[PDB]
Amino acid sequence: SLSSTPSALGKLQDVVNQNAQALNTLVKQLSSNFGAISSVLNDILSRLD
Amino acid sequence: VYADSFVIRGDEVRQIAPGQTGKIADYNYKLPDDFTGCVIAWNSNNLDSK
Amino acid sequence: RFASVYAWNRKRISNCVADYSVLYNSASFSTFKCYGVSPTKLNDLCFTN
Repeated sequence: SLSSTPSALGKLQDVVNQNAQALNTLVKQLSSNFGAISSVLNDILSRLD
Repeated sequence: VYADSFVIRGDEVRQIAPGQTGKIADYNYKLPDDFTGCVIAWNSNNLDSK
Repeated sequence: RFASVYAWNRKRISNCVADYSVLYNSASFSTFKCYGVSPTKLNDLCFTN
């Protein structure tokens, strides 16, 4: 039964997926302007006084 | 208190301010960015223009 | 022969080297208002068209 059913261990896999999704959201929130002129620090620090 | 008095042109008064640029504020009198104080000015062509 | 308001003349400066410091240091201008950029950093920036 363990070998035949791919979704047998669906709780540990869900935990892993939840952690991966949280980390992906955290790392993808670095591309947001949040109101600034750019999402890159080195652009604001190179274009503005 | 520190009173820095000097005579400039008319279109150069705006150069006396933090972060401003111009021939007055980059070679003669640079104001710090974190400046706390007053900048008073007055036309005196009756006293400095013969 | 400066153009008119309703027919403002647009020129595309491209594929060259622009010495923005020359215009920036000139005293023959009344207003030099830069938005989104700074004149002191214009000499170190490479734009296009």
